[PDB]
Amino acid sequence: LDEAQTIESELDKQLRAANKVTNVLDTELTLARAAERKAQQTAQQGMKEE
Amino acid sequence: LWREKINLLNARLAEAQTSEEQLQSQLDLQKKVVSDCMQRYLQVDSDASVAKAKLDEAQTIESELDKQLRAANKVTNVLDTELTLARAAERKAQQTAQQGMKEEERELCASHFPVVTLEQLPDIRDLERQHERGIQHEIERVKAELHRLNIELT
Repeated sequence: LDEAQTIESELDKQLRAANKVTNVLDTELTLARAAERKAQQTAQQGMKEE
Repeated sequence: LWREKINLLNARLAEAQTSEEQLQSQLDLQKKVVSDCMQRYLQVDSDASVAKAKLDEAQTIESELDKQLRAANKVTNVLDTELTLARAAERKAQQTAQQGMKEEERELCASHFPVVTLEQLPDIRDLERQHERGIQHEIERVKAELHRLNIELT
């Protein structure tokens, strides 16, 4: 039980550390989606192929 | 201006770190109640049943505290990135500003150089380029005028 609890704490630490990657990627994806929506709305103002 | 930014970001990051540390301490205390139940079990709705119920309760409660700690870590990482960027900008500006000035130099620079503020600090490079152009254009205009005066003199 003690060994299992120690391993549980170690895995919880590892998961806590990994949460940073998910947060950074989520923030980057949100910013990228906002910028892409801005670019799309600016691009769709009407234009001929020529 | 970047040192002022770093001053603000230090306090904000300290507050975020305090929040994260308090949440982590509460989570670890919740985990520690598991060991306290063992200590009571060794020391003595029996005691064992109460220890079992409390361990299950702690494990159930653990999820929300863990999610709150994840949010606190999100905030702390955002503020740490902000502080890192501010520190990088301040380091970039530091070596250039340390050159030192005479009064006749700084007061000369006070001739319609802009007084950039913290809100305008991100755009300071644009202002520096704009005034570079402003001085360069006038210098070359005066150079052309000097050439014209040379022609007049001859």
